Amino acid sequence: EVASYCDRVVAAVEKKLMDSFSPSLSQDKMDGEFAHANIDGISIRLCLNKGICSVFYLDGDKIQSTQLSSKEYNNLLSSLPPKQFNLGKVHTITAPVSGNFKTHKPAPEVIETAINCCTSIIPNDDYFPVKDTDFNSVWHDIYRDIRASDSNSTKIYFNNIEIPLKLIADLINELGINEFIDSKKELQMLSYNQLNKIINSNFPQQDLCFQTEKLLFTSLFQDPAFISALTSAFWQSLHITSSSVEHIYAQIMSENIENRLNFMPENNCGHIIKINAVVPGRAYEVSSSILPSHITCNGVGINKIETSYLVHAGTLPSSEGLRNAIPPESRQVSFAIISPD
Repeated sequence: EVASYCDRVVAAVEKKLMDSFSPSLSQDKMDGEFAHANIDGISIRLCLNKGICSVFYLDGDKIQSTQLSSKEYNNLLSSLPPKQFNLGKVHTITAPVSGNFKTHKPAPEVIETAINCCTSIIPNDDYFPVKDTDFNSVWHDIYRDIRASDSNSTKIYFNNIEIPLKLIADLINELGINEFIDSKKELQMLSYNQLNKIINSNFPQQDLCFQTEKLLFTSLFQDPAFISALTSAFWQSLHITSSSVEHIYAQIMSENIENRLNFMPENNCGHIIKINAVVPGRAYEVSSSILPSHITCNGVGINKIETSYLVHAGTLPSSEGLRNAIPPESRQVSFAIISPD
């Protein structure tokens, strides 16, 4: 009753509805189930079976419906939430805008659909052991990325609260990450004094809402686990975790070259990091989507590569603690292509 075909809305084009949809994990799943949504006794299952996508309304509660979709399935994929699903191939999502082989950069409605679209998981199997070199670049990586940050190409969230860019810049400075810093060094933490001072100059205001945000941030920025989680999302090769992935990545980088060459002969694009605390001090689930520029054939699009992991409660901020706490074996990687029109 609640959403009888209110989903048939989505499958043929306010969407707070979509985020009920989660990656269907458990073994109670249906066959080919890749997502599910629990809503008003209703439970919607999304299935895939050899390239074809079934929906299971299947629930007034003893009631079951089911259709099969064609390129209404393409519509479905775009209305999906920014989560890592078990689709088959790496999928391609078209932003609303005709392509342009002139422009230096990605259409901003391409940048938008890249941020808000879902990614398909790339099943690792051949997990890489941990090299002694893992995460060495990390400090430097954050330093560079943040300095060239664009407040709308790169955004950082904690439990869905947006931490201001220019506040995390002030953070890393106070922690010691400059050009002059040793890739190896474990990071001295900060004092209540030290960081209380920076959350105040980045919320110069004294609104009542900020006042609570500031309590969290004040006490988050003192957790080692947390600055570990935060800095790691920036390591340049975070997503290179298996041959299976390396295969997809390479296929893509190549397809990017061959396109730039057949369409526009003669970059940077940043990070969307989402960090949530969770039940093991306290442990953090992190997600670091990166948005490299990727030439599609309708013009200049982007390749979203999202990689997520668990920074466990202990974890201390060094290239050492990081590479051990976040072994390749434990990162999960998914791709999307976002192309203009």
